[PDB]
Formats: sequence, C-alpha cells, structure tokens
Amino acid sequence: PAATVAVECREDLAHVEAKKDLFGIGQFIDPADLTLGTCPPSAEDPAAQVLIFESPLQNCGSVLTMTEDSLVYTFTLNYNPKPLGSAPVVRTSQAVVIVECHYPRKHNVSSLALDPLWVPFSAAKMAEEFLYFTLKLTTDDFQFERPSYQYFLGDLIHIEATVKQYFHVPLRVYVDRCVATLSPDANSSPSYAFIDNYGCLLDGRITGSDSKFVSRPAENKLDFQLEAFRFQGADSGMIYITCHLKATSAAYPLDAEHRACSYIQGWKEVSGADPICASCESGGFEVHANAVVSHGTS
Amino acid sequence: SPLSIAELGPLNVYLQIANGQCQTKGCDEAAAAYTSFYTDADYPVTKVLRDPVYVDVQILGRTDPNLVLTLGRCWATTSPNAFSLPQWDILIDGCPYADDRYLSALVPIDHSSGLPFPTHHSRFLFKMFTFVDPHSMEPLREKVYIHCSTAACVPGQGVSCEPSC
Amino acid sequence: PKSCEVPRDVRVPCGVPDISPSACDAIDCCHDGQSCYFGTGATVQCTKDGHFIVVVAKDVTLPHIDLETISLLGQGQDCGPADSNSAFAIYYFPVTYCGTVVMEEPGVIVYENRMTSSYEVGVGPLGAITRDSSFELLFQCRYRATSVETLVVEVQPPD
Ligand SMILES: *[C@@H]1O[C@H](CO)[C@@H](O[C@@H]2O[C@H](CO)[C@@H](O[C@@H]3O[C@H](CO[C@H]4O[C@H](CO)[C@@H](O)[C@H](O)[C@@H]4O)[C@@H](O)[C@H](O[C@H]4O[C@H](CO)[C@@H](O)[C@H](O)[C@@H]4O[C@@H]4O[C@H](CO)[C@@H](O[C@@H]5O[C@H](CO)[C@H](O)[C@H](O)[C@H]5O)[C@H](O)[C@H]4NC(C)=O)[C@@H]3O)[C@H](O)[C@H]2NC(C)=O)[C@H](O)[C@H]1NC(C)=O
Repeated sequence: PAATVAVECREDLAHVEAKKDLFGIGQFIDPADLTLGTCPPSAEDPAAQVLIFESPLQNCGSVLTMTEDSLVYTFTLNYNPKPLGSAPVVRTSQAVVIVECHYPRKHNVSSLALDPLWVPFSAAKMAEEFLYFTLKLTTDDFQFERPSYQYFLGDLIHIEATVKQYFHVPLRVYVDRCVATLSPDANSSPSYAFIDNYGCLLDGRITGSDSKFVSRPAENKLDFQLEAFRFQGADSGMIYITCHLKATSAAYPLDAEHRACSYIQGWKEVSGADPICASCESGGFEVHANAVVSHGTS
Repeated sequence: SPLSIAELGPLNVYLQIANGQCQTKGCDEAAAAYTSFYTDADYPVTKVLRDPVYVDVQILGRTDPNLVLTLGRCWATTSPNAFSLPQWDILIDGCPYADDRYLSALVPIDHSSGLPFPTHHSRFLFKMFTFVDPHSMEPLREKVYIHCSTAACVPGQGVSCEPSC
Repeated sequence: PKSCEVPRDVRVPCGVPDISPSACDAIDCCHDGQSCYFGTGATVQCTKDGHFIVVVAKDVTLPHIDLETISLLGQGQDCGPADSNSAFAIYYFPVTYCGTVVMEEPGVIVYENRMTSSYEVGVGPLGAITRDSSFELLFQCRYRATSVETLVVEVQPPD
C-alpha cells in the first residue's frame, strides 16, 4: 500500500478510504478481508474503487495517546486474506496499515466584554442650631447670681453676659446694645441706650459715671457694671433692660463692631486694645456738664 | 516495516458566561446559574461588583467520554487581547488564585449537572471586580475580559486530568 | 432622594423622646404617628452641646459601603462609627474633634467636616483591582450666634 489508505480526521469521527486494489496488483481484494480493527468497511465507491470506513474516534480498535502538541488516535487497518472459496488457497499476502489522527491538544479561550457596575455616592448636607446665651444680674465679684433685683440710687448694678461654650471652639461674647425702658417694650418711650454703637458703654461718657466694662473672666464672659438710675417722670420703680448679645470664636479679630468699650478718662477697651474704641465718640450723644459761676468766698 | 498514514483534525474549545436564574428563592444558586448561558447579542454584559460570575469552559463536538478538559491559568484583562496588561488572576495551575480575598472557586460538575459528557466541561466562578490604576488607586472605568488556558487530557496515561488543590 | 420607608427592625430613633411630628421633621427625621426615626439616606444633625450627629444608610452605595473604608477629615478615636446596626451607621463626635474646619460668617459659626471612603485594592504582579464603591459626604453645622437677652431691675431712692 502506497497511496491506498487515505484518511480524513473530523471532530467526532475518522473517515478512512482504501483503494480496492490495495496492493496495486490489478486484482481487487475481498472487502470482507479488510477490517479496521474488527470493523468492516462501511460503504463502496464503484467509481473510485474505494472501500470507506467511518468510525467515531473511540471505536474500531483505536488507541488514544497524549503528546505535547496533540492527541493521537491510532487505528489499525488489517487485511487478513481468507481462502478463495472451497479451495484452501490464498493468493495475497497479509498486511496491516497504521492510521493516525492528530488533534491540537492545547488552546486558550476568551470571553466577550463584561462591564462592571457600581453606584457611587456624592452629596452635601447642612444643619443648624443656636448658640445659647445668659444675661444675669450678679454679685459684687460677678461670681453668683444676685438673689434680688432691687437697688438703691448710687448702687452699682453688676451684670454678666455669657455665651455657653459647651464643646464649641473657644467663644467670645459681645454685648453691642442695651436699651432700658419702663415698659417691657424695648421701643417704648422713655428709653435709654446705656450700651450702644457695638459695645460702647456710653453711660460713663454721657452721665460722667464709673459705669464700665470691668473685665472678661473668660472670653465667653463679659462683666460690666451700671450705676443705678431712674427716669425723670418715672413713678414706677421697675426698669426693664433689653440687650443684643453676639458671639464669635476667640480667633475672630477684634473689630469696630466687635468690641467692649467704656469711657474712663478716654474710651477704653477691656482686653486693653484701646484704639478700637475711637469711633465710640460719635454724634447723637451729648456729654453732661454741670453749670458754672464766678468765684466767691463764704 | 508497515505503512503509516497521518493527518490533522480539528478540536475546539469554547468559553461562555452563565445567565441562569434561581428557580425560586432558596434554590441552589450555583446550580441554577449553568442552566442557561449568555449569547453574543447579550454583550457587553453588565454585572455589579462582588457578584458571582459563573463560567463554563467546554470542548465542542467530541463524542469520546475519556477526554477530560483541564484548565490551567484563567485570568482577566482590560482589553480583548489576553496578553494585554493589566491582568488579574482567577485560576492558577487549575486552582483558585490564593492572594485574592474574594476567592475564586471551582464548581464540581458531577452527575448532578447531568451533562452528556461532563468530562468535556470545566466550570469555575469568580467575584466581579473592576481594574484599578495602582498609582492613583482609582477605578479604571474600563471593561473586563475573562480568559483561560486549557488542555484536553487523557486519563490512564502518566498524566493527571484533575487539579489537586 | 430621602424616603422614610424603613422597616421597624433597623430603624434608628432620633434622640428626643415623645418629640412631636413637626419637631421630628425639624431635626430631619421621620415620624409615623407613634415614633420618630431616621429616614433613608445620609442625615446630619447638630445638637445644642456642640456635637455632630451623622446617620448614614449602608445602602447609599452599591455594593454597600463598609464602615472601615470611611474616614473623616481628621483622625482620632472618636472619628469611628459610634453605633451601627445591619443597615445604618451612627457617628457622634464633638465639633472640635476629627479635623473639623471652623469658618466665620456674620452671625453664624460654621463647622465643616467630610467623609471619604478609600477603595481597598487587591494588588497582583500584573494588575490592581477593587470590588468597592465610593462614598463622599460633605456636612456642615451652622450655629447661629446672636440672641436678645433681657433682665429687670427696680431702683428706689435711699430710704
Ligand atoms: C495561553 O495563556 C497562557 C497564560 O496566560 C500564556 O502563557 C503566558 O505567556 C506569556 C507571554 O509569553 C508569559 O509571559 C512571560 O512570562 C515569563 C516567565 O513568567 C514566569 O512567572 C509567571 C508569574 O506570573 C508565571 O506565570 C510563568 O509561568 C513563569 O513562571 C516572563 O519572564 C516574561 O517577562 C519577559 O517577557 C515579557 C514579554 O513576554 C517582557 O514584557 C518582560 O519585560 C520580560 O522581558 C524579559 O526580561 C528579562 C529581564 O528581566 C530579559 O532577560 C535579559 O535578557 C538579556 C538578553 O538576552 C540578557 O541576557 C540579560 O542578562 C537578561 O537578564 C529577557 O530577555 C526578556 N524576555 C523577553 C522580552 O521575551 C513574560 O512575562 C507568561 O508567563 C505565560 N504564562 C504561563 C502560565 O505560562 C500562553 O502563552 C497562552 N497561549 C496562547 C497560544 O495564547
């Protein structure tokens, strides 16, 4: 056999074609004498003189082998001649042909595109609350709240304004206005703004008093004293005091609108930053002056 | 002495992503997934991070049950080219990559799967991710592709056709 | 969008018992007629003593956000989640702590802080990956800082 045995190797199946004149001797063989393993031929090609085997690769006496590159299915096409009829005689020689089908063993595979998904989060929020203050009459040492609200003329009314700090950044408290009235209405007449113009304690300036901002025991506290008084036409004794209180951080710069000033032989700033108070000497207030006459000897 | 004829023949391997949906709440999700597989039209396929991606690798058109498909390295890329970088490892030497917290897993494909040739298939799952620029540690916002090296294997030889892990 | 469709096993109550429905609304919470609880989303509350209160639903991101990945603008022992259930995380720290930025505005003291979540990255020889989302929240407290305070005195001539 030289060009006798041909093969086509498919995925599931091997297709073997043998020339009927297997030996190229001019005389065809018995298709019953040619067996692929133990399998007989499947069909005949009376025009191509081809005996056609078809076997799935695991059948018909197939041996499966592994190599680096390939899988090998090795078959054996065996020609075992049998007697030519009642005669115990054979006119051909026995033979076997080895048929191999190689198959690529190793492969790499890929998927189509996957698209990852996630939901990110991005937002802004605001929230609000109030800083809480206390305005309370206190004692001569601005240490304890005064048990009673009654004073005589010529006493000093000690008052402390405080912003409660809790867990806040160091706060500073400011008192920028206070209006005294007979009726609880802060706009009622008569009225007297003993503190005004962003912290100017104008009482000591207009009345010639010792009313002043004593000191700040802490930044969130401001102590001041106001020498008592009455209104000209007042029959009642009770006087209502209404103040505006502000607060910032201790790191906020002292300003012309952030100050506590008092006139002590010149406008003076508690904390000692006296120049800040220059603008307390505005218009709108008229310093008191007692009258004058010429010298006489008693 | 004898004659010997030899020729080549095709042998193909195919990878697909499962899209099976759990029958009812409570079912075995891993089993329910491989009851269906995405087609080409379905891609690109959106899947959220950390979600299980079920994968099936398969030899096509064979009928010899002795063949065993064995997986080698299964990895991921940002582009279709599997040799392209960056890369993440899902399987190495046929066993889940060990330096991943969201560990990958191999899915046993026993008779419960009920396949005509369960040996021809090899299944595995990984947890969905997205590639990141390591320098900025920020999402690359790029697609992902899944790749596997495979080998058809024959038991009874000197070689082993299953991964010890 | 924030919704109040929160089931009763994971609701976080808002810290004012027997609060009224409109007050519970003021604190940015939810009221069902019988109780007041935090809604669905990120909630910011500033309280009278100067403490931040933040409630964040773990479902604000997909996949859900972890509690370790989130970090505030400054580090500290108080900057971690104060409390947590299966669905919400609760943060409670002073406005002074955790790198809070303080700003000044006319009549209001503004505190600012920022939550950021960092991807946990798996690094290999040839790649870097993440399976996390991102979560960024910028929240502020605007404490209004002015009031009208009053007192009374009685002045009598000496007698
Ligand atoms: C199916 O899928 C499989 C899995 O993906 C594929 O296999 C992969 O194929 C790729 C590409 O060939 C391989 O990459 C190479 O791997 C080697 C060795 O890697 C080891 O470590 C990894 C760890 O993950 C293991 O997985 C692996 O099994 C090995 O154990 C690397 O060395 C390679 O790096 C070099 O080549 C790449 C390009 O391929 C270059 O980009 C890189 O810079 C490296 O260049 C070399 O650099 C050295 C110096 O460091 C040079 O050495 C110097 O040379 C000069 C001149 O000669 C002089 O002597 C100096 O003295 C000397 O130092 C050297 O010349 C450079 N070589 C180059 C440029 O070629 C590369 O990473 C994967 O490893 C491989 N994976 C597996 C599991 O096998 C398979 O191919 C797929 N099949 C199909 C058909 O698609």
